[PDB]
Amino acid sequence: AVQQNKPTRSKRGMRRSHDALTAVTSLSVDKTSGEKHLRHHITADGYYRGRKVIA
Amino acid sequence: MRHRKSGRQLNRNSSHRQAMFRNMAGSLVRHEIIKTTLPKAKELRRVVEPLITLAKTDSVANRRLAFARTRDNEIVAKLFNELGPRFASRAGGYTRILKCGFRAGDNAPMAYIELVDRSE
Amino acid sequence: MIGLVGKKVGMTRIFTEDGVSIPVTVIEVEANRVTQVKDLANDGYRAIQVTTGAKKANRVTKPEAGHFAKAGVEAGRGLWEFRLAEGEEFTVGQSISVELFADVKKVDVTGTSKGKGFAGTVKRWNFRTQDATHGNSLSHRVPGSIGQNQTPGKVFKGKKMAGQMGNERVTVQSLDVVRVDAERNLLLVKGAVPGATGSDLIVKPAVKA
Amino acid sequence: SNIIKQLEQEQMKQDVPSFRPGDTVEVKVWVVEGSKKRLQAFEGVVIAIRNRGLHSAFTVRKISNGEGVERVFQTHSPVVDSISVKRRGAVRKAKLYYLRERTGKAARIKERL
Amino acid sequence: MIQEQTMLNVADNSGARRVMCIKVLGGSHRRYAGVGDIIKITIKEAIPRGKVKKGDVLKAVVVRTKKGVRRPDGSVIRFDGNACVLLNNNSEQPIGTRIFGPVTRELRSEKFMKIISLAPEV
RNA sequence: GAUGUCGGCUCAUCACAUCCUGGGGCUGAAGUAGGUCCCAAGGGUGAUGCUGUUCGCCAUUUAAAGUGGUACGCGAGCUGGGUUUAGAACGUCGUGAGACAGUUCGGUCCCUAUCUGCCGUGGGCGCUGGAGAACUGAGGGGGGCUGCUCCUAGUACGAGAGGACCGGAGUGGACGCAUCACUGGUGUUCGGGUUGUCAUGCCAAUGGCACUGCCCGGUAGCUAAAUGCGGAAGAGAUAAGUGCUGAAAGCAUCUAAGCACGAAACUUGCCCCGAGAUGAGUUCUCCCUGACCCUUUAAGGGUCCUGAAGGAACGUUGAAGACGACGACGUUGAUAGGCCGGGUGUGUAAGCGCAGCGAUGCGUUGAGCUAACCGGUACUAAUGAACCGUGAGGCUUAAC
RNA sequence: AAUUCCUUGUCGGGUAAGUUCCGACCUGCACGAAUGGCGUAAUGAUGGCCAGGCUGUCUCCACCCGAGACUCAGUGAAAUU
RNA sequence: CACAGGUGGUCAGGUAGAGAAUACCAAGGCGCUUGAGAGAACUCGGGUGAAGGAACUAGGCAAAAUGGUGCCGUAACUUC
RNA sequence: AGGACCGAACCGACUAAUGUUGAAAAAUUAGCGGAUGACUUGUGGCUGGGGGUGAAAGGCCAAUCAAACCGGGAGAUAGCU
Repeated sequence: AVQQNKPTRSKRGMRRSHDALTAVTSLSVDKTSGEKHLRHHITADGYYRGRKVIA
Repeated sequence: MRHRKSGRQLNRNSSHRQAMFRNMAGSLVRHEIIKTTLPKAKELRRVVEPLITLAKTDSVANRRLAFARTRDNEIVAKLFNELGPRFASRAGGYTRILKCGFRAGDNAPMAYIELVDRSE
Repeated sequence: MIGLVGKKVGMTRIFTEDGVSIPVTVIEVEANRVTQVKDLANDGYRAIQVTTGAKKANRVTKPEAGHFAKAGVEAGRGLWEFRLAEGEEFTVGQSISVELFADVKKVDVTGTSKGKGFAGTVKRWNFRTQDATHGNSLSHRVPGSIGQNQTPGKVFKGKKMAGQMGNERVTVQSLDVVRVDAERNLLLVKGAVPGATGSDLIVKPAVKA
Repeated sequence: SNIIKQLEQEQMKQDVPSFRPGDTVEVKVWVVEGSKKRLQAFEGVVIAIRNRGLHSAFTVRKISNGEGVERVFQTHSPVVDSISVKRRGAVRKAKLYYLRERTGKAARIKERL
Repeated sequence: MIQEQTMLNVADNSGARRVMCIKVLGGSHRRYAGVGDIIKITIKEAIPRGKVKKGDVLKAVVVRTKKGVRRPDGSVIRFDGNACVLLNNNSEQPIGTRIFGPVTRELRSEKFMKIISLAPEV
């Protein structure tokens, strides 16, 4: 049910050694708008493949 | 297991999914583009695109079937009068899904789904 | 003897004229190309390594492409080895076909069994369920006890618990060879073999006989 | 499954009569009595048809010698020698499992015209 | 599939109307008895002046089940109820002299050729 | 300043003083069967009526229904019938309050797991240039049961009754593993019937809601009750046992020298895992062979150019899966959806005609629909990029 | 017997098999006549027992439907040490 | 506690229905102040099961089953 | 007519599960009992601690009961920890 000794700060750190996030490293650049976006996602201005799809 | 099964249950009961996709297909027909979660699109295709393929041929029986599936006479009329003719030569694939980022309140994969022609 | 690498096609039946239905697994065994011969001098044991099927050229990484290039054979979907007996002998590039099994009468088929995911002890190990009623509290399919008491003070290794089931290598031995159809590259064996449709099978003449 | 398809094709009978559930059929099945091979008729009402290519089957229900019996004949078996239709029944369902709870007059089937 | 506590009908004129399976004999932990298997029963219901009286314990052979039998063809034969023939406890011979209802070819085994010969069908 | 009681349940695990099956010696062992002792733990070793029961007593099995240890194994797994709170009553004892291992009825079972342990499944590094495969097998694990029938052979044996050894063959039971071809189950993602009620203006046709409203069927998948398969044969070393030659100790004597046999134990053979086997192995293939500067000067650091084999990421996904992982596929493409054709399932859709007063029937019509199935098909989505990963790999000594 | 320790008394019934039950016997450890005896229609969320029906209680589990569990984003405890 | 609990009175429409039961609705009011995915074991709350049918268990606990109206018919016993 | 019967409101609370750091310091869900009565409820009043009240259970008397709560004697006492 519950611990029988206080775990150390070392064991917090060890358990959390897997908690780090991963960055994208990987922004794609649209052909026409030239702006960065997430691979396979439309851009902020509505482009994808280099065509307006939203406007 | 889930081997070879189809259909997301989307954390809903069957009645709820059926009602929800009826509404969402009506929405897509009348607006020609809607914004929804990525998993709810990709389930709209299995619902909407059969409606267009049904609307290819106009008959009373077909319209009554469409009305049964989409209890919306305006939607039925738009299917049979605009989308039927518009997609007459296309072999399925009437819609198009565009990933569009994440929702702000729940970090939900969001997507656009639209008719491929969309008056353009 | 060596065996052949095939693919599971499905199951069906054969009706024999005296009115017996024989369930069969249809294994197609295309030509198996020998891509390497291992011997005592170089490798420390006797074996042939085969390939089979076909693979898209854009998917063949050039390490594999060079390996297949040496043997002068086309890329297959994989490589498998068969230890060689004392009399057997093949050569690189030799194509071995199904009529190897023309007169065998028993094969051992090896495949990867269907994957059942994380399975409970009831499904994984046939544990008897506890009572559904009569006061049972939240303990219907649960495993029950797992050890004795203070004196072992531990759970013995190899205890049967829940966990991953299936998706593992399985051999069924001594299957009757119902028909060997050379023209279609078909082997028909009586009974069921591990795996799903479309999975690889290793078919060898029965060891135990 | 092209290859299983034709493996099965090579092996289906070609003369299976058309019948429907509700029809009264007699089925001639081969019976071997040691050295002798004999032809025995089992006649009844088709209550179910499982039609799956080579794996087709049909269930025939009988009232024999006091109590009901039903055989599930595997169509395309060489045991089944021949199937013949004695009368054509008019039913609306595809499975007449409700006939298991009927007997006598309550089990009658209208003839199909 | 006849197990302990199953109620069977009696397909012979030995007098019993209902018998209850008491032991599926012929193996340790053996669960079920199909057509052709010897079970041991108790008699639950008998006609007044029969050759066996209610409460007797004796053997019997299952001649009809409604789980049925599988023929080598793959076909299956089912009945609408389970029935057995009472057998003398020491020499497994029928007690009756008439057999009612069809029986099945699984009895042709030199041990139940009496039943086959007396049966009205199959 | 709390170490939960019995039995059942669910899981066990070990010992051997062995219940069965296996080997053998002696018999007051003719055979069949025993009795007794020795060796042997590989596997197996009932479900019920009564009672809270272990037990016991039954009634039927079985090859056998072992005996103990394990906090009389097991309540952070379950039960709580009994025991052992507070209510009540009986017999009994006490003047009484009350009491009785006397009885009787009724009577709150908490825990989201930190650590060890265990079943699964990953990340990091290492393995000495990196990579993609394919292996070896050191080690572990799993399995390792038995009935009945027939032949040998009514032969041996026996006065008859009875009835073999040994050697083979075929079918079972329990058990395990795979599977879904069959036979079935389930199938709220498919079709039909039907009740009440509300809606679509209404008729008709439909939809909602009433547990999928109630149901009747049912595709795929999954599954057992369904169907295939398997526990070995063979080795090697032996146990009890039996011997051979053979002295000590002219004889003898299985042992002291030497030589054989001999069992489900042991080691293999069968199957699965497996080089973190840091003792990190092997085999094959693939890729990278530009400069410059500074200092402790060294397996030293930086700069510019270059980035390969591959890998990851992202997307479309899967009979893969909690998540990772794993496998397929990304336009040179069938990876998924859709579409097309088929199959399957339900069973003759709507609309119209006709007959009938009508409900309804009939024809058009086995029609219409049909999910996860099968064959196709780029119609939609799978983007050129980018990212990571480098630039020839230490030293020593031998050999060449 | 809500009472009998011995005791699962004994005998009969009911079961294939019955320490319970039901009917007897009397050998009442230790019933008994308003701290009532004995019976009793009806009645009881009363106690025991036996049938038929009925079924996943079980032989023995299989599948589906939902809510959690699992993963992602926001928030964010506890016993204990 | 913006807590699944407690809290007297009054009004009360339609269609089925004996009904203020219940089903579905009207007027009116809401969708319950975390959501999005996946579709593991196991837990909870359901649905359905072949053959059997209480073999379960302390004990049929739980589940399943029965169910309405008219009419026919109805036992021992009894304080009628 | 009836401490009649069946059955909502209403008033109870026999059984099972769930919950047990709860939605809740006794509830929820599925059944269950009574339901013209010895009924149920509203509003006020009255009874007080060795006292009340009790269709009786050592029940109840503000989540407290073999003697309420609050303040005082009082820093009772404690060969005990």
